[PDB]
Amino acid sequence: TLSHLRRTNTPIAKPRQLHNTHWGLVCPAETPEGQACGLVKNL
Amino acid sequence: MIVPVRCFSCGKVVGDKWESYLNLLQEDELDEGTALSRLGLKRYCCRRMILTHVDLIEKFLRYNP
Amino acid sequence: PSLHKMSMMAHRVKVIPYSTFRLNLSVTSPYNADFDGDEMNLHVPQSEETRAELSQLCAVPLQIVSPQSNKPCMGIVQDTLCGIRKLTLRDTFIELDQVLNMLYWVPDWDGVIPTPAIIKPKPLWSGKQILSVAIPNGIHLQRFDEGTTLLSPKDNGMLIIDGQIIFGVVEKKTVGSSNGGLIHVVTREKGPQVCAKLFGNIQKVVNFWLLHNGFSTGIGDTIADGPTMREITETIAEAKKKVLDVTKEAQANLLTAKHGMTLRESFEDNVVRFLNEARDKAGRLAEVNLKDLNNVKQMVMAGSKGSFINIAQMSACVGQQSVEGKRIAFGFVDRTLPHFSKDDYSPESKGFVENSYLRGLTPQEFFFHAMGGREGLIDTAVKTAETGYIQR
Amino acid sequence: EEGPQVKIREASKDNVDFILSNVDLAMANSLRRVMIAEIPTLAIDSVEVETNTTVLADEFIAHRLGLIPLQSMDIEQLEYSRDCFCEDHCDKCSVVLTLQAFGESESTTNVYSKDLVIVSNLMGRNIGHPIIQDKEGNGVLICKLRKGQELKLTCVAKKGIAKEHAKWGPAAAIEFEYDPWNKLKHTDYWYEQDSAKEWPQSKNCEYEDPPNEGDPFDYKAQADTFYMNVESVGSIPVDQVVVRGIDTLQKKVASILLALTQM
Amino acid sequence: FDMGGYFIINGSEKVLIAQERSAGNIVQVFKKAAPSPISHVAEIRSALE
Amino acid sequence: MNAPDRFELFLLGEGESKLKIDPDTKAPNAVVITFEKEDHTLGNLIRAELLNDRKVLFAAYKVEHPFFARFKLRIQTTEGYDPKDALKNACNSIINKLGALKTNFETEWNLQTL
Amino acid sequence: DESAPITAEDSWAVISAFFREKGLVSQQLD
Amino acid sequence: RGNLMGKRVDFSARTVISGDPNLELDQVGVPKSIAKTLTYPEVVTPYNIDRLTQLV
Amino acid sequence: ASRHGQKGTIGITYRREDMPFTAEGIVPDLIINPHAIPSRMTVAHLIECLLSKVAALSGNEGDASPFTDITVEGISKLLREHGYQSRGFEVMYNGHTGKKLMAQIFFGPTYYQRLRHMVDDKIHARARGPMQVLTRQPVEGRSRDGG
Amino acid sequence: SNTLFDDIFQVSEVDPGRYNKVCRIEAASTTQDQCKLTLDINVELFPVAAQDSLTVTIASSLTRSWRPPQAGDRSLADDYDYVMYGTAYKFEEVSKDLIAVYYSFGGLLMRLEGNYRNLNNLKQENAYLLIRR
Amino acid sequence: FIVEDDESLGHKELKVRKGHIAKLMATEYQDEYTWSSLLNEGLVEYIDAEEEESILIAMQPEDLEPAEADVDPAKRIRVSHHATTFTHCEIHPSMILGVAASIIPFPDHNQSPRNTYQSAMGKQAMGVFLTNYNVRMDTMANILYYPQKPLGTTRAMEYLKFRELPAGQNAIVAIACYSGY
RNA sequence: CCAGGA
Ligand SMILES: [Mg+2]
Ligand SMILES: [Zn+2]
Ligand SMILES: [Zn+2]
Repeated sequence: TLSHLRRTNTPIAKPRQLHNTHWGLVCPAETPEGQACGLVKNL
Repeated sequence: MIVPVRCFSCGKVVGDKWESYLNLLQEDELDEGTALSRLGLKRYCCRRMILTHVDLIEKFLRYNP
Repeated sequence: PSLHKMSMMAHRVKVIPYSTFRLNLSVTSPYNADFDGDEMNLHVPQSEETRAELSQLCAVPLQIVSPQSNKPCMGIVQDTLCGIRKLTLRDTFIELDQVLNMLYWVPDWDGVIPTPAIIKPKPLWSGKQILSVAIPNGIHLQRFDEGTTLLSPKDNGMLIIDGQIIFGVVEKKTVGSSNGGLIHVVTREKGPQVCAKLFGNIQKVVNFWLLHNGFSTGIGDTIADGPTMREITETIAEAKKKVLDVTKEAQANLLTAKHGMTLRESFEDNVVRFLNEARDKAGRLAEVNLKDLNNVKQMVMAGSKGSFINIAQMSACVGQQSVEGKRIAFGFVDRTLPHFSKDDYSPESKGFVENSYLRGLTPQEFFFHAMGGREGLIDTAVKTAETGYIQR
Repeated sequence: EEGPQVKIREASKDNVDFILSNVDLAMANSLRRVMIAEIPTLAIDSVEVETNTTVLADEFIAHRLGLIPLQSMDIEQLEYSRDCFCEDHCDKCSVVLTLQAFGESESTTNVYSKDLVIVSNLMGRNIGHPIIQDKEGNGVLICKLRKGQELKLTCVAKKGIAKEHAKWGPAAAIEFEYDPWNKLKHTDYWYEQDSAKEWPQSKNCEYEDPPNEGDPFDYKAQADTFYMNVESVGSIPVDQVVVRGIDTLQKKVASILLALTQM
Repeated sequence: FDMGGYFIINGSEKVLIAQERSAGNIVQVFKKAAPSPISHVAEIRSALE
Repeated sequence: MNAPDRFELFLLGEGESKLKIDPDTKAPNAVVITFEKEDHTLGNLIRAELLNDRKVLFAAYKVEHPFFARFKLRIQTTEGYDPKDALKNACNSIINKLGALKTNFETEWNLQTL
Repeated sequence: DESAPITAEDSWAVISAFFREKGLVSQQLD
Repeated sequence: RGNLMGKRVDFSARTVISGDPNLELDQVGVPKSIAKTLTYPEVVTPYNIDRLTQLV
Repeated sequence: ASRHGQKGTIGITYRREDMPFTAEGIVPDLIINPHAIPSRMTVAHLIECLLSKVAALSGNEGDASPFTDITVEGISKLLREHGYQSRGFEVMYNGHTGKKLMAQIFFGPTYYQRLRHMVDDKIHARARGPMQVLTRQPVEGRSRDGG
Repeated sequence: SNTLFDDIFQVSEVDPGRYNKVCRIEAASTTQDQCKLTLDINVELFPVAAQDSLTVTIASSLTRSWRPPQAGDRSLADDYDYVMYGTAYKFEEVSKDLIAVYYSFGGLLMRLEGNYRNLNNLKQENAYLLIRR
Repeated sequence: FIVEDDESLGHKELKVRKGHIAKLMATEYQDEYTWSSLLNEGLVEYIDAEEEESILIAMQPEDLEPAEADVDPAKRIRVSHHATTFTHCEIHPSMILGVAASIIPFPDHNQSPRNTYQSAMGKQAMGVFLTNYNVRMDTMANILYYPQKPLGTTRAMEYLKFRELPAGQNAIVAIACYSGY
């Protein structure tokens, strides 16, 4: 329930990769495997 | 929620020991490790039963009907 | 998916209790199945004709040697592979009691108790000896590994004469889905029905033996010697300087680029090369310091699971992290993270994970490993559909 | 005296520490297995629920009632309902327990194994009494009720073994060790520097002679002398866990001899 | 323990999933690829608050 | 759901004998006893005692699959000696050994004051 | 000594306060 | 592609797989429930007549 | 699964007597394969266990927090203080024979999770059943008794 | 049915490279200079140190299954301290009148180098190895 | 955390002092000094990604503040506080993690994706979801009979209510080869 | 579509 209220969607350069700018803002591990991998960010 | 009767791993009754444990902590101020051991809970399988219990029942009772 | 003729094979029914489809472990590989929550499909023929088609063309034993790579596509795995090495060491001797159970366990056993390799003081049988009961007569095999003599001092290679092991330890090269394999020879020499029986046989003996011998794996198996850890730390330490030395050399404009490369491209190549040379040295240090009693080494030795790098990364040093081939780049203006100074080309800044998994990762190491880790998950995800359509 | 011998080290209501010498490991183990699995006990097996206003599920409670230990001293004079001649249960084959509880108190009202009452005729045999080892004399805490929280149910306790359900397990952990100095070479000690320094010495080391390095390996040597500890749950007294265990295994063997006899 | 942050719509609990987008009113320069008449572009996605 | 009844472990099936003695074809004076609704508890016990018998040439047992409570025990004896008799004696020896064990425990327990 | 530098365990006392105030769905609510 | 090259089919069954060291290479453990659902149409013949009558 | 991406289904359930046991009388609730650990490199799983073993004996909350000064050596020392062998190994005896295992088993508590995927909600079989109207072919999904 | 080789050797070296219960032993015949011996032995059962004089015998006998006891009344063809049973696997022609025979006692390997026993040793599953002193 | 060169006595030091810390734990015992109190007293600040570009952060305060004027081998290899420029300090580096990853014990000892896997599986782990389960009509509800708090825990779980509402049980686990099942 | 499983 908690992790669902902190979920981020990104619709449509290399978006799936974990960017340096994601430090402290988004979880480096919590992302799906497959299709949505790295397009569903968790705060 | 609500103390397990019998330790899963060996089946030593652990159902009686709950209040007694909670008492050896408030009333006796004793640390968890001594209270468990006082209560004769020697094997870690038995220890984990009480030590890691979450008595959710007490919250459940807070609702009226 | 079903990207194979072996992804659909004909099996004999065995009605059993409990809600799961049970399969023999050696048939795992062709299907590409595991038991982490995989489901499988079952189709029932309705005609005498259809049944014949299944039994006569696509039955599991027929499918053992595949035309894909002209070699066996099923071999001995996991417990049975791990236990097979353990059983077949010179050190390994079995007392009468257990020999009788191990023998009875073989469903086609002649009823003949083999003469013990040691007759007094105390009758004792070897692993090699009692495994050879599963090996059918007429089966001839010879293999020379690095340093194999007819005296096989290191219990190297393999020598099976008339379906009886003479020397060497049984493992992946012998009993796996290998080109020269005990399986390849058996299917070819004795038949698919005979070879299929051999799988069951080898496993019934091995699994039984290992049930009673036992086998585990702990943190103690990742732990490396006190001085080996000093020696590892001082391996990274010297490589860290070697890198600073090339950096100081590049900052002083003395560096001379390799024909067809940027002065910078040339530098990064060197840095990356030293740091890897290092991770491997540090690894090969631990790998050597771990005794044969190391449960991880034991699994790696049999070929049941794990490789060199796994020991290296766990015991000694994780190593350099890459994204798009290059080290962690400057996502922030002239730096990888806000905890660093600008224009920092140091190993620590561009993603070199100095520590072992046993030691733990620093927040910086943790995030860089996370970036590098995410890259693989992305291709795993994508490749999956690209690869699918290629097949079609 | 005769064949295998016992030498008790410590005794209580709950524990038996002893030494079993002049025995086959196979025998020591087979006894150990039987004590865990095949000794009969009485335990709640059917729970008819008339009312439940509790925060807990009918079956959640039901499950617990089975795990409550019951006096199984005279378990041997009770029949297994399966073997009994009635329709379901009777006196010759069961113990009927009753439990009526209500939150009269503004404070939380507790439900204990003591709150169980026998309604069936006992035929004057030591059976079905909820085992109370509790200092305050309450036994097992079954439930907690608030105000209008009522729990009205009926229990049918039946003779059974741990093979059918672990509730009929009269024994807790059974400790079992042999050869505290690895004289038999039955284990290859995993180590980093020294197996002697790294691995803790057993209690039982004191009850055996250390090997003394300047001696060859005794291959002829065999496993006899077993340091065991039998822990009771309550249903049967510690001694009777051992005795009844010995007897069950004996009866189990007799059946085979008899089977051969009928053949 | 229930934290809120959700809505109840015709019985069911609905979460408004945060939607990632690029910030507007932002000057960005990009090199337009090898086969192109235009070599570089300055873009501004201008929009009102 | 596809779960077998728990009593199936110990309670004999409809028309199912505890013992089924079949003769071994591959070896002279050898037999195979299948024990229904039995486990290691009895198998390993009997096997180990037959090992003590000098006139017993071969003895081993196996639980062919864990979903089923049954085990096959193979007995081979010297010519003239019957394997059924071998099994009979080992069974007896076990009982007599257990009888003493009980007697010895009882005596020792009665001596304790706890 | 109320002006003494903070230790590493003390960072949790700040984190405690962050959550005491904001909670876990701060963003959704705000 | 969806109704002709591929088809949904009868006499099909699906469940979670698990391993077994006691099954023979070529066999497959089939849950009783699955066996009790899936059927083979056997023709009544002098050879099977009695057996078949019994399963009936 | 554990909290280390170490997932799996139950292969068999064994009673206490069949299970391997410590001399102390302790038995596992779960037996997981050594073959998981190496390829996967889930070191924290092994540490979780060691620490949880100490925690269970000590009656103190085992701090498994990320960036800390807790070492596998630190925990090892504490476990030796409790009488167990420092690296979590324990000698086990085979359940069927009672004979000591030649190997010593890495044994201790580990937090395991029960996941939403249960065999009985998955199992499905069909042999003639409902058909679609248009295509006159087997209907879709377990739910609809599809093929 | 009879003996095939007999000589007393003296152990030069004993080697347990990683092996805890087994050792490769290097010996030479005290009688014949031409004669040498390489052999894996269960040193946990019958210990061997260097400079030990050992009587090493072959013999093709004393077929079908194996029987355990009764050996009390039976003629223990062992006047020796450690006995093995293995298979002859190779016949190396090491120049001149010199020969070398390879024996595997269920993995425990043996290499005997000499000359004379042309009229003795054979490529047979049947070959016992007897050792005393 | 804000760090200032501003300190009469010595070097560049983190605004927040042991006095504020006790001033907060006083309010922690009361259940007057909130998070807002640290924010208005300019001890702590809010930094977005664009602003992050111009700052310089220390990971640990104490470990990354006073310079050097034997060493434990078991601990991981750490860098230094070479910077005299430090504008800010990290409250706690573990805070880079989201709700799911914050239940992973020792995630610094696992291979990168194994962590990514757990933060996906725990979402499918059974347990008590809310204490009011008995009063709500939802399609499907799965509740664990006897939930247990974990023996190995994260300092971050305190805030995640995990020990109060767990997702599993501490099982006695042997890593062994047994029947091959 | 949405959410998930190998
Ligand atoms: Mg899988
Ligand atoms: Zn216990
Ligand atoms: Zn009755």
